[PDB]
Amino acid sequence: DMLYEMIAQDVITKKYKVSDDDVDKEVQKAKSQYGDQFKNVLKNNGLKDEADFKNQIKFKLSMNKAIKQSVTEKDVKDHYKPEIKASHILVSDENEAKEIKKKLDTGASFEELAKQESQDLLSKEKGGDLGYFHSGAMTPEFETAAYKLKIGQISDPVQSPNGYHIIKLTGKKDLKPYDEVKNSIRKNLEEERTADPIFGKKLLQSELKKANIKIND
Amino acid sequence: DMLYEMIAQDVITKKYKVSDDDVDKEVQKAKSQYGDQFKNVLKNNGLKDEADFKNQIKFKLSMNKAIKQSVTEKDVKDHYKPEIKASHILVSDENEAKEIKKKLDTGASFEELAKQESQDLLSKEKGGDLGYFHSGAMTPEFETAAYKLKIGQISDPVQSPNGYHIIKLTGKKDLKPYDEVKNSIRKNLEEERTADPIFGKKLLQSELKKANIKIND
Repeated sequence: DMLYEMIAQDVITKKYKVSDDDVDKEVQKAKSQYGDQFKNVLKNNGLKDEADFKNQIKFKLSMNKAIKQSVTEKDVKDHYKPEIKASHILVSDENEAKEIKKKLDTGASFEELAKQESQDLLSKEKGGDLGYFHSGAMTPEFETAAYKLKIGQISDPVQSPNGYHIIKLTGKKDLKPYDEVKNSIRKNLEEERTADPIFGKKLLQSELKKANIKIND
Repeated sequence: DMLYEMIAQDVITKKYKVSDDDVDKEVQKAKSQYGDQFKNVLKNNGLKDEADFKNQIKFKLSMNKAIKQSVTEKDVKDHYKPEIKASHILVSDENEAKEIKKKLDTGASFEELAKQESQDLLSKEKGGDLGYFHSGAMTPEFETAAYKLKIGQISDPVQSPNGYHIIKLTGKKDLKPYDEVKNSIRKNLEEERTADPIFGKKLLQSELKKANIKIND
């Protein structure tokens, strides 16, 4: 509860050091941002006092540094892939995915079957079109299958945490040399991991485990 | 290592609160005690700087408060017993303890057998005499057996972490009413638990366990 926080924050703040100057600068950016409302927003955010806020900022900055250091050169190389465009149909039942594949193999419209049967509300009204996306945008299971396809090829059912996908590859962009794009791949992985609560929390559990400490969620 | 310390100290210092005024007073008592040598003794003690020392004093005072609160009214009542005097012979082999008992039952001298066979160097040259002691002075196994004896009675072999004891009760003091001596029993348990590293460390492991945290020694 309040103890887990202290400990979890102590492990991160001790390993990923940030200067009090950097912490105080982030604190001042919040004071000028709200002014005389600082106490209210601080109260409304459920913070004891300014000391609690500072400790929460120290944690955020240390966590940000930890997420930035979590990106290895191997991680950057593992995301060096061409941007691809694909369509998909998502269903929860594996037999339903096999029956969808059977219909597409006969010539049935991929777009119309996606509009009727896909469970993916973000793409079903576009006939299953996901548009162009980079490596790391979709689930690893989906990505692994999509990059194995040839343009126009339809996958067999692909299991992912979201259900079963029938995937059609529809586009592949030219890829610039690694040295030309590696800085941008690293920036993208840094941002995606920082904006992902699931990653930042799995990183905390692993960090406590590396320190030989077992706690409850 | 250095992380276990931080965490172990954070759990105790958070639960058993001590004022910064009390901590600073203990720090100043050390400064006037050594004067210009403070840095050297601090360096010789293996302390980073004065901040490290203060955190170690904060821990000591919080631990002292935790040990003082570990003494319950039940603990005081469990130590309300007359001071007793006993002699003993300590041997490591249970058959040797049975053979010693057989000899004493025939009339053999307890004092001479203790001088020859006892492994307890603190009492063997006194013929096994431990003098008068209060509840909590000896191991619970030894104490439990000693208080069951009648004056002059010899025990069968009593197993303790030290080996096997043959115990003879030789004295028992009058006991004042509980209300008259309970303050002194509490003071004695506070002091014995504070001067005992084994207790202070078993108290830390239990405190981490109450907080649902598993760490390695």
